Amino acid sequence: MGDVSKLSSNQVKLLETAFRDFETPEGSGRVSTDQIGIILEVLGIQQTKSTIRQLIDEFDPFGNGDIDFDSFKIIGARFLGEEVNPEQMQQELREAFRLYDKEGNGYISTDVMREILAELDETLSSEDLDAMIDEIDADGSGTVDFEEFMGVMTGGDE
Repeated sequence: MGDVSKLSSNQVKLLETAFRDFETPEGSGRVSTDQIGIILEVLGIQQTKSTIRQLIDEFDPFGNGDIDFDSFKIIGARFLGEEVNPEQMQQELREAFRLYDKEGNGYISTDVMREILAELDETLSSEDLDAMIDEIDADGSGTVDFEEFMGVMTGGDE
């Protein structure tokens, strides 16, 4: 809960960038607790100073005035949770290629693309599948991978 290893370097970038931005009283190497309530706003996590007093009371019990990156990192790690990925349970077809890749190319051949269509749309006859195959592979690369599959499965029929 909080942790430091729970933080991906992506998030630490934002942390580190804002850390140094409001950092230091006169060259301390840490970021002032008066700035913590600011950065927590810059990072869109914690609340105004009333809440920040908890943070300071917790991470700076020593009354130093400013907290090091590790202390701030724990702060970030417990509040950030900026993990809102667009490929979350979406465009899964990428990893599903190897799932359906009987042939072993990393890309699914037009043969496997056929059987995939038939499964989802059992209205496509064997010949229809072949035409779909033609229609699917937009790049004419021969194997269905990139915009072929993303365009046939997640293309937007309507």
